[PDB]
Amino acid sequence: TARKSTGGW
Amino acid sequence: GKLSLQDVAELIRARACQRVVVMVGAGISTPSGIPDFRSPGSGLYSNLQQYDLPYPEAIFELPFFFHNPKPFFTLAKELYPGNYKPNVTHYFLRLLHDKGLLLRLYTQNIDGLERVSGIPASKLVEAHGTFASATCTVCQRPFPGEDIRADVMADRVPRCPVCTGVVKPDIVFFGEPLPQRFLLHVVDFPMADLLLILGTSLEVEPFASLTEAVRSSVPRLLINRDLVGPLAWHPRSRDVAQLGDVVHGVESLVELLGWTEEMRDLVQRETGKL
Ligand SMILES: [Zn+2]
Repeated sequence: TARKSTGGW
Repeated sequence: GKLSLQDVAELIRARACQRVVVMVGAGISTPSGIPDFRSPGSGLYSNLQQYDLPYPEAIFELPFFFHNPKPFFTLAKELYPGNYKPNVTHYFLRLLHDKGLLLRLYTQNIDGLERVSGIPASKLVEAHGTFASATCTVCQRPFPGEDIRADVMADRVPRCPVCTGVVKPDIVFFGEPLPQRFLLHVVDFPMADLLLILGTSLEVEPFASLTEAVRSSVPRLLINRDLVGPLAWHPRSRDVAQLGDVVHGVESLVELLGWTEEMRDLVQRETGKL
């Protein structure tokens, strides 16, 4: 359940 | 060749650009007085670093939220719709809508100022969520966001009337899926004949990669303090950069369009409604 990210995912 | 801001204005008046898609970030809302809590100091930032935060981004991560939701709700109290008015940047986008030029407005913001400015929900994609609805983190029941305002404004963690679990507004946290309405980008960005990007550093994905989804012939106009994202490291021949204060950049384009006094009138009328 992933998708949003910033500066590292 | 190399386009100017004047050239963009000419394409808008000439309705050669009649399907504008817009991407916006935190930079269009600080002029409304929304504190830029991303900025070290000033000041909510420093008051909010007093919690046992591992990193500042954990305020928008579920594992930490389950541990301690108080940091999030402190910040929510202050970003919550009802305390701030839209500024000229928002009303410029409403004016494009009034003129039938706005295909879609893609926003990273959760302050809800796009809707408040008079842009209808059908023309908007709130890609990182909204305070307009909430969800019990335990039983998953949905609620109208109004149901928790009073708790939020009163420094109380809102809890579910069914299971007493913590109710979380429908903000997209890092690691969470974006709403399925985000898939409108598959149709909207190819249909765009002009792309505006306002007030963002393009550091959050997948939102930031939308800058690449317009067709090869389509100008991309950035109004931003800095050159960022694909406009910096993957420039195209019809890219235009109006670097500086976002409000200043917008007002300059409004002037080249010939809309300065229509804007003034629009802003005065709509803010007065409060
Ligand atoms: Zn519940």
